[PDB]
Amino acid sequence: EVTRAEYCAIACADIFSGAGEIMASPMATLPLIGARLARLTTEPDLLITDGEALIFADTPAVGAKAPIEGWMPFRKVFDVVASGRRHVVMGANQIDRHGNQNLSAFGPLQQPTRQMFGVRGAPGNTINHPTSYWVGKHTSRVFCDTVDIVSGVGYDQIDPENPAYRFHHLHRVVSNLGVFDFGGPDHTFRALSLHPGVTADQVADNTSFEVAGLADAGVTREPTDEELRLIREVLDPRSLRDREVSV
Amino acid sequence: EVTRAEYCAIACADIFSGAGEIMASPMATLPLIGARLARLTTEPDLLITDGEALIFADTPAVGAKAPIEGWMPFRKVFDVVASGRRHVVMGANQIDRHGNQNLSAFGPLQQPTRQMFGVRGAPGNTINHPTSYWVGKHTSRVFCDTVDIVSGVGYDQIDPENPAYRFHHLHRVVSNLGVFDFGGPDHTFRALSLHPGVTADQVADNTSFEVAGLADAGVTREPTDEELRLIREVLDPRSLRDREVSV
Amino acid sequence: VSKRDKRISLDDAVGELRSGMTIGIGGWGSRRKPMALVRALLRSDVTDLTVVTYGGPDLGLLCSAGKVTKAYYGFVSLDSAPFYDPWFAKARTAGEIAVREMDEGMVKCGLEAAAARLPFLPIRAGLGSDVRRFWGDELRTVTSPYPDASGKSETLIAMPALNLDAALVHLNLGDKHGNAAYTGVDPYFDDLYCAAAEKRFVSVERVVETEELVKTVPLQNLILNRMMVDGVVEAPNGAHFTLAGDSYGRDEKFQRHYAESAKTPQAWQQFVATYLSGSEDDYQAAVKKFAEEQA
Amino acid sequence: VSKRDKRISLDDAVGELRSGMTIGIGGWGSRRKPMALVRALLRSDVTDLTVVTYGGPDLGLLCSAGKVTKAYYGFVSLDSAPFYDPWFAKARTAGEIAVREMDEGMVKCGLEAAAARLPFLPIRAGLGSDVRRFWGDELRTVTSPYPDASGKSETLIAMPALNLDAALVHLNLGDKHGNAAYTGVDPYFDDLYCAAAEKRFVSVERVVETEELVKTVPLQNLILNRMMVDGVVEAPNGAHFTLAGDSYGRDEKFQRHYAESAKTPQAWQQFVATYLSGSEDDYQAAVKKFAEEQA
Ligand SMILES: C[C@@H]1CCC(O)=C(C(=O)SCCNC(=O)CCNC(=O)[C@H](O)C(C)(C)COP(=O)(O)OP(=O)(O)OC[C@H]2O[C@@H](n3cnc4c(N)ncnc43)[C@H](O)[C@@H]2OP(=O)(O)O)[C@@]12CCC(=O)O2
Ligand SMILES: C[C@@H]1CCC(O)=C(C(=O)SCCNC(=O)CCNC(=O)[C@H](O)C(C)(C)COP(=O)(O)OP(=O)(O)OC[C@H]2O[C@@H](n3cnc4c(N)ncnc43)[C@H](O)[C@@H]2OP(=O)(O)O)[C@@]12CCC(=O)O2
Repeated sequence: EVTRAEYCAIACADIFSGAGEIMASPMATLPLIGARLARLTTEPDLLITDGEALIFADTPAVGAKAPIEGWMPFRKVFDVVASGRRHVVMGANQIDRHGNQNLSAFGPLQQPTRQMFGVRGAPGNTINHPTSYWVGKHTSRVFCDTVDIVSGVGYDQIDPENPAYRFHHLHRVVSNLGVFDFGGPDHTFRALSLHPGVTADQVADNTSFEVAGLADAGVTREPTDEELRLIREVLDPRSLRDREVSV
Repeated sequence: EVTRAEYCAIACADIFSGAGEIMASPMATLPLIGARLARLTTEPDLLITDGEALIFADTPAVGAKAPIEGWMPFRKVFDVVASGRRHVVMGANQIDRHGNQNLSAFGPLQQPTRQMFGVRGAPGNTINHPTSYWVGKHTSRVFCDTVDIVSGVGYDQIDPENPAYRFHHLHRVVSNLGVFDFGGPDHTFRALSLHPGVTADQVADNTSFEVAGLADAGVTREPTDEELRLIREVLDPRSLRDREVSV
Repeated sequence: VSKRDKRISLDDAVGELRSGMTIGIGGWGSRRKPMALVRALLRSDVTDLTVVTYGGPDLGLLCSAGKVTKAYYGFVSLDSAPFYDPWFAKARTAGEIAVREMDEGMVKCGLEAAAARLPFLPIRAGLGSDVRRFWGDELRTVTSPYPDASGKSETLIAMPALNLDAALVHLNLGDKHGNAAYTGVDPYFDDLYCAAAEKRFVSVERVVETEELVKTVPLQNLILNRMMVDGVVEAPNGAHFTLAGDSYGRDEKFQRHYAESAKTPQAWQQFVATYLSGSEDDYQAAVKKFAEEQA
Repeated sequence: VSKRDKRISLDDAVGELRSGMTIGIGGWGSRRKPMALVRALLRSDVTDLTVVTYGGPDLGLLCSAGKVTKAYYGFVSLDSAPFYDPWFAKARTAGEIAVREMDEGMVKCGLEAAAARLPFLPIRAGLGSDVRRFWGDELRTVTSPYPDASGKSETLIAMPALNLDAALVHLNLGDKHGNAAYTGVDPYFDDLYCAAAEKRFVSVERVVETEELVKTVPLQNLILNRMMVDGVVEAPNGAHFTLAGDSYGRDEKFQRHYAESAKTPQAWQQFVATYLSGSEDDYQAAVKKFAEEQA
């Protein structure tokens, strides 16, 4: 028996399949478990940090310390961003059909109706290196037709005549309902798999726009026995993952 | 009785008069004695280094260590250069009437007749902050009509329409014969003082171009008793200064 | 004779600031903010400020006093629940401040341009995002004079220099001349804030003699030299309630109380009466009393 | 499973290089140059190189073997008498190399542009100097899109990115994965050389396990991480005859012998026969014998 959060964990690990020797920067608990799971199975050369300034040598449990292998203060993170050698998994208050993302605020730019973080590193992340998103509660308020403020750059912003845009790449969106990318026609939001027990109607009813390939999307793969052991015993023995994954 | 090298030492100290809280960067023994002499008398807020990577707290004798107050590795020197908060005293293989300077090579750029250092930091120094020169043997081969390679920027290179040039300032040239600046008409090489025993004819015979104000130039000031004590007892007890000052 | 003695009080330092200044504030979010200097700003009549910051409760407290006209920032965060600073949020939803929100890497870039006395530096971050709409014509592009191999020329954001009238930073140790060090895992960007500014004030946990400073920390931790500092303030616990490297962590309980007190007129008058209506010593005594009461 | 084991020999590392490459060489003048890697280049047939460096005897030895077609450098110096490197001087006076000589700050700037994948960075250094004549149309200007306060727009040097096919650097300590540290007072620019390059080779005095590395040096000394290195070479005394931080100083006597031996065909054949006609171990044994004989 595999829980919804465990499917989300292996989907978040799969984000990093083939990533090689780059900095994995997950910004929420499930992507964090996923990145560390990938590092312990098929992507050992990933770099990971303690979320503050230390690069870990070994892969620790959620919230644990581990021996270190290097230094990564915030000023040097911006060097990594500009180098391209990174894959970030951010959260999102809004994501539209072409991948524009908002974590800044709702409403007008100079007088919002609700304030969040501001754009943070989302513009630099999305223009420099692979970016993926995690959404713990897949709803039509998150997956909307138009984001209020573009903090993360989507595919309809790209100027193909200007090579400054050539590093943009939105890899995956993983939610509590399934695995998605922007491989639909015109770089539109596309279903790759639905977690076991999730129906196409459930995704459609909770997405404001049409999801490409939804009717034909298969089911998310089973975790291996090793992956279940690593999730349940090594990385997240307290099941902190369950707190983040809605229904 | 005051030696020629002692007049040169106080002239090199006077380079830094009014410099305030900036990095003094002398590149030869006499300017080094001068900078440290200034720091011990009327410019205590000067920053000085050990010539490698350490900022000195106290002012040591030539070649001596002293307690430190900060770190100044080469990469951070370029930050200081760009900040403008520095006054360098360089040497020179050639200096022309408008202050163009060469320490790179003689002859054609791509096939010189004699190779020296290349331009080093001279272009960045002369475009960013006060720059002065030390010449231990004042001759017509140094003070020439045209330098072979412009490593240090002179006054006839300045574009007054482009504010990128607004920090250029050549403060003094000190030689074994006297003290000079570029305050003559059209920013030309001008005599401020001649060291005791030096005649105008001696300067004229050893400079390829006419020296402004030469006939009216007074004699270099006497060192104070304190300055002589600091030079002879504290900063340069082995008289290393004598080795650099010709006749 | 002697190098300049730069030791001054908190109120002296703010006495050098003027309404209408552009002020950079060091630290990051709820991390090593010069909170004692910010509280001294609150006691003063200095207002109409343009603030450049990686924002946290420093910007929140300034907004609680209506002291901010314009803000340049990469983010605003308390780094712990509820994450969003409630006073910054109120100023935003009321339209009380004009914002030049930008990518976090653009703040670093802009400070670096000012430090080098350059009018701009090129950067990719910002392209294709609503950072362009926050800035309008204040943010322009620049095209490379060198095409790429394919023959296409890149057009990048021209990040303008973030020149500052003043910088306020807090560090762990320093001497009376402005040499100063951080202890802990991150310098943040405090050296860049100082290098970008005309008037530079550093508060430190403890003022020591130069020789004690340089024997206490590695060379690489000596991030301010004397050319980067105009005034030095001795302010123990002067980053409270933000964290401060090896000196102390974040006062999470007190930060939560600050954030909750912003919710109503009533709760804020009481917070102000208890913590912000006297001196730094009064604040420190009240904070200590809070920690004892809430154990 | 396991992180990649990047340990390789000197000749393996040079086996990854190709004639015609643009190669950056770390260190500075006669300071922590990857001299063992340079000697391995001399033993190889790799030639027609474009070299980017703060030049010292590394560039001299490459010029002695005719391996340099084009050189980008801020200076060339032995840092001790006779200061000018005699093999670089011979190549220059013979017109054997095309030079893009530049201000020292421009080298740093160009490496920084490449590290950030930018086509250029603006810089003041170079303006008004014969750096413009060394480069011709390869060095262009860029005008600020923001005029200064007076209404005049600044036109600056657009320093192009110094993109490298490979980088060779020497450091004091590292692990088998490419984490590496300097010990001593200056990192020079070795991190920037690696960040600007496609293929990165670091020689180190000693290879240790990761945990020993991070317990031996402060955090700030860990200047290479695993994303910055493709091959690790264990080369004790591998910077000889340049200095190497806390490991050793410059072999001043031997550097003087190198410089004197360049003066005549005769003296150089003997230097080559004794020091450069065998392996790194042969070189190290011969250098030790020289020091004993010259006491
Ligand atoms: C240094 C580097 C630099 C580079 C880099 O990479 C970094 C970054 O940092 S890059 C930033 C990465 N950071 C993220 O990825 C954070 C993403 N954010 C989250 O993950 C959130 O946690 C969340 C999205 C999951 C939930 O957030 P949320 O709580 O705000 O939203 P939500 O719960 O949905 O409720 C929404 C509420 O609004 C209500 N509403 C909806 N419409 C409206 C409307 N029109 N008007 C008014 N209200 C509205 C709705 O009724 C709910 O109200 P209410 O509930 O009814 O009251 C680094 C790394 C380390 C560092 O330091 O920098
Ligand atoms: C990191 C920072 C970066 C920023 C910064 O700021 C730095 C710098 O570093 S910034 C560089 C500062 N550095 C200097 O300022 C050095 C200046 N140089 C000197 O000071 C020299 O020492 C000298 C000038 C006094 C004498 O040099 P010299 O010996 O070459 O000349 P000279 O003796 O006159 O003989 C001349 C011989 O040529 C012969 N000849 C004359 N015409 C010709 C001709 N047409 N062709 C062929 N030959 C000729 C003549 O017959 C003589 O031949 P010969 O004698 O007959 O054989 C830092 C700081 C620390 C660091 O690391 O970087």
